[PDB]
Amino acid sequence: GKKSKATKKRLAKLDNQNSRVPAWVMLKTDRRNHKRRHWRRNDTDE
Amino acid sequence: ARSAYSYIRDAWKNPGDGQLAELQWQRQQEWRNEGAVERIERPTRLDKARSQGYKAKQGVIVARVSVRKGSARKRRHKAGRRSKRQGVTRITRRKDIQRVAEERASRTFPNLRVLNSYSVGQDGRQKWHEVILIDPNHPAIQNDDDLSWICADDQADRVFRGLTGAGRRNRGLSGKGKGSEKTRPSLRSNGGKG
Amino acid sequence: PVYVDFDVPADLEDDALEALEVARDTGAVKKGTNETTKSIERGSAELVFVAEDVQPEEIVMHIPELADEKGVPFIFVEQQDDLGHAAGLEVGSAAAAVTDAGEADADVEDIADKVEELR
Amino acid sequence: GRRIQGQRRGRGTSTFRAPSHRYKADLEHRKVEDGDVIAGTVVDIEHDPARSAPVAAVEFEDGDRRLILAPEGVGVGDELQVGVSAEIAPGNTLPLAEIPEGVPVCNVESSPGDGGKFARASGVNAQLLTHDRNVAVVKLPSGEMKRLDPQCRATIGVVAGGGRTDKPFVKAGNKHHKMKARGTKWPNVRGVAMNAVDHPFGGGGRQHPGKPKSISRNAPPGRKVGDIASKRTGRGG
RNA sequence: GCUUUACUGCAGGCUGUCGCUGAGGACUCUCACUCCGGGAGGAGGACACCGAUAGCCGGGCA
RNA sequence: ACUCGUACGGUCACUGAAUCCUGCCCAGUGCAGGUAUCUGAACACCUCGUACAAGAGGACGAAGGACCUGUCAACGGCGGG
RNA sequence: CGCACGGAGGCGAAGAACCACAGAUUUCCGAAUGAGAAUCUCUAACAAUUGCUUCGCGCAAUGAGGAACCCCGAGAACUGAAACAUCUCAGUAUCGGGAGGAACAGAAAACGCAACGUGAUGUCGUUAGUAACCGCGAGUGAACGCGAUACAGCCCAAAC
Ligand SMILES: [Cl-]
Ligand SMILES: [Cl-]
Ligand SMILES: [Cl-]
Ligand SMILES: [K+]
Ligand SMILES: [Mg+2]
Ligand SMILES: [Mg+2]
Ligand SMILES: [Mg+2]
Ligand SMILES: [Mg+2]
Ligand SMILES: [Mg+2]
Ligand SMILES: [Mg+2]
Ligand SMILES: [Mg+2]
Ligand SMILES: [Mg+2]
Ligand SMILES: [Mg+2]
Ligand SMILES: [Mg+2]
Ligand SMILES: [Mg+2]
Ligand SMILES: [Mg+2]
Ligand SMILES: [Mg+2]
Ligand SMILES: [Mg+2]
Ligand SMILES: [Mg+2]
Ligand SMILES: [Mg+2]
Ligand SMILES: [Mg+2]
Ligand SMILES: [Mg+2]
Ligand code: NA
Ligand code: NA
Ligand code: NA
Ligand code: NA
Ligand code: NA
Ligand code: NA
Ligand code: NA
Ligand code: NA
Ligand code: NA
Ligand code: NA
Ligand code: NA
Ligand SMILES: [Sr+2]
Ligand SMILES: [Sr+2]
Ligand SMILES: [Sr+2]
Ligand SMILES: [Sr+2]
Ligand SMILES: [Sr+2]
Ligand SMILES: [Sr+2]
Ligand SMILES: [Sr+2]
Ligand SMILES: [Sr+2]
Ligand SMILES: [Sr+2]
Ligand SMILES: [Sr+2]
Repeated sequence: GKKSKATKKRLAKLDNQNSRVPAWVMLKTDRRNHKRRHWRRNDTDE
Repeated sequence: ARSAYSYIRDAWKNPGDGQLAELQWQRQQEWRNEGAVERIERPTRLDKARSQGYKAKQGVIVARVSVRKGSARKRRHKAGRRSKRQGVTRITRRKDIQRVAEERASRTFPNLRVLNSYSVGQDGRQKWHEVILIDPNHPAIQNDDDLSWICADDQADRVFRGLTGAGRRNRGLSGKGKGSEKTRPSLRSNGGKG
Repeated sequence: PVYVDFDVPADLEDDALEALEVARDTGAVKKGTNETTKSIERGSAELVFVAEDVQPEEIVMHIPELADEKGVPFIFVEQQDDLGHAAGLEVGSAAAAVTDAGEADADVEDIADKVEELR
Repeated sequence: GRRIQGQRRGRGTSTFRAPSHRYKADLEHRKVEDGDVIAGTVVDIEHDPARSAPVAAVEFEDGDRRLILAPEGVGVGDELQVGVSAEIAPGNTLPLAEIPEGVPVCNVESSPGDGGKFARASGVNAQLLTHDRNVAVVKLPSGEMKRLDPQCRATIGVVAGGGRTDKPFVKAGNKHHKMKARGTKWPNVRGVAMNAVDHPFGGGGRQHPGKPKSISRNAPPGRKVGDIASKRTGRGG
């Protein structure tokens, strides 16, 4: 499949959203990413 | 003494008699080749126009509109309906042809507001009406004492809300007493029984 | 055209519009169809002018029969703008009236006679 | 029930439409002012997909390249003339007034200058009979006497591709190919072989029509099937 | 869901009538209107179309 | 839409290559044509009625029906004595 | 020094944080308006429809949104009638168009406790399940008046 520049920016954002909650937030909040998406298990838009 | 206007009026009492009979037979031939909504520089019935609110001023536009004669252009039921609701041929619309004309005109002129309208005859298959429209944004109207009321925000889209004279008459608002129980203050406030 | 039953020659019209220009500077003239109608009704009309290019024709339609039932003579002018300038206005006029002429009474009298001879 | 096949037809969908894009030309007569001074040489003889008959490619004196409904005998290099003072030869188009009686014509017009309506199919011809100042009676291929205007243009000769009907299709595959170039749905399923919901003749335990096949002219679309307003049926009697 | 000479109705078709619509129970005409023609113009013509209504048919449909 | 189409066309149906063939029936039903006469709505028109109106009746009478004819490769029929 | 309590660091007595008002900035798509496009792209833009017009997009207007409310149009069926067709559900559901902060209505060709009477309009209470409708079945269903709320009356067309 041939993706456009806008589609590429969106996929790029979704890849970044797929990172975990950093070590320091856990300590700052005294203690989970609910938007964890897998390439196989979950489906993205478009 | 009689006004010159009273002669245009007396002529239109019988549009199938005299010199007007000959005039209509001629005009309608050009009108049939004209569009749905046609802007005319001067009103065909000067007396009626002036009586309805027209003035030879800047921002006072007039236009002729042709609408089809007859009942509703209805489709037959595609689903189940009881006998009463199975009609097509005898069903008529609740808005008169004049009101259909005023709306078609107002849509053609999205900036202008409908003042009033009048009939200018009919042939075998269509009816013609001339609608007087006003520019609520021209200072020639914003300063005119006899017309500046139409510039107010609550007069916007007056024809689509039935605030025209032809609108109010069609809504059953003529009589102030008996018969107007289900019509005044509005049809929608009375449950739609008028 | 529905009210026009006789064609007025280009020269007879010139004689008429010249008589109107000197009628305003001496006696009195009425400008506009309403004022023309009230002249024929009050009898104060000597010679009434009517334009041929009036759209709509209803505004003027009545003048030929109204003049014929009041004895008042009438004449046709081709253009609306020429009659208006003749009455002394920047804007055109559909109809004008000569209410008591002046130093044109001899000309107006002959024009009224020339039109009757033209039927 | 459901709408019958003849009702789906009128909707004008892909399945029912003619392959217009694959068609060559709208075979109409040329327009002459008067005088007749319009002529041309035949460049080629092509096949018209719309009628299964040949069509002549003619080039005119005024640079105009157009395809024309070719009668029999027309070839490459032949000179055809169109107009009032045209020669009484095959392939030339002139009004019925100028054409002599008893001469087979094709591509006849209904109203003058329309382009040609009658006698246009493979090998058919109209026969010009009577002459007048008012009426020119033409006998159309159906055997009908059409009273026409003498100013109606017609091409001389019989239409080309005669006797096409003679050879049988033999196999369904041949009918398939022909049908693919027309505006028709093929194959035909008999109504009597359908369900009650689908056709007036559908239903039953055995295949037979429900009511008599002959239907009234006044019948509504959805009921008007079988033998439409038949004056009679059968061969005998 | 389907059927029909079940009950009741609704489209659709045919037909009379009214309007458009005009000049001189059969008939002429040209000007509305219609169609053909690029056009000049040709054909048709107060009919047809369309709007309204009336009778007949009308499991096509509810 | 059919249709860049025009009866050697294309629409609507039945039968279902070839070969030998395809009888009799039009009373009913359907379709179609005709029709003296009969039947046949509304508008206009005429009588009555009403100072008008409702309404009652009459004359004229379209398609349709009656009646007559054609038609079964049209629905279908082809027995008892 | 947001939620958010870490680590490093920083800002604040030049009065920060914080709150109120006002202003600056305010990518792309979006009514989306130069044209095209799944938020990007291609070579000056009120696109489209209008009004006025120096007839030049020069000056303006419309478009779209909004919790419901409001006004103008289109308009069911289940259901009830112990079936069902009128009736009923109901001018409801739903659909098309549109306004405002409220809408609509509104200064009698009214009423008609008939009078020597009332006096623009909405709305609330009542009149009243009354009059009226209806296979006169099931069901349907006002008004004048009265008591209140609030009150406010005017402009053209024509004559001259
Ligand atoms: Cl408006
Ligand atoms: Cl074939
Ligand atoms: Cl009272
Ligand atoms: K029901
Ligand atoms: Mg990663
Ligand atoms: Mg209200
Ligand atoms: Mg052709
Ligand atoms: Mg065959
Ligand atoms: Mg095909
Ligand atoms: Mg088959
Ligand atoms: Mg089967
Ligand atoms: Mg069926
Ligand atoms: Mg069988
Ligand atoms: Mg069979
Ligand atoms: Mg055409
Ligand atoms: Mg049924
Ligand atoms: Mg078989
Ligand atoms: Mg853009
Ligand atoms: Mg029930
Ligand atoms: Mg009961
Ligand atoms: Mg009710
Ligand atoms: Mg009352
Ligand atoms: Na996936
Ligand atoms: Na508007
Ligand atoms: Na009502
Ligand atoms: Na029979
Ligand atoms: Na048998
Ligand atoms: Na902002
Ligand atoms: Na704008
Ligand atoms: Na401009
Ligand atoms: Na029940
Ligand atoms: Na039931
Ligand atoms: Na009822
Ligand atoms: Sr998967
Ligand atoms: Sr608006
Ligand atoms: Sr002027
Ligand atoms: Sr053509
Ligand atoms: Sr053609
Ligand atoms: Sr069957
Ligand atoms: Sr036989
Ligand atoms: Sr029979
Ligand atoms: Sr905290
Ligand atoms: Sr008061």
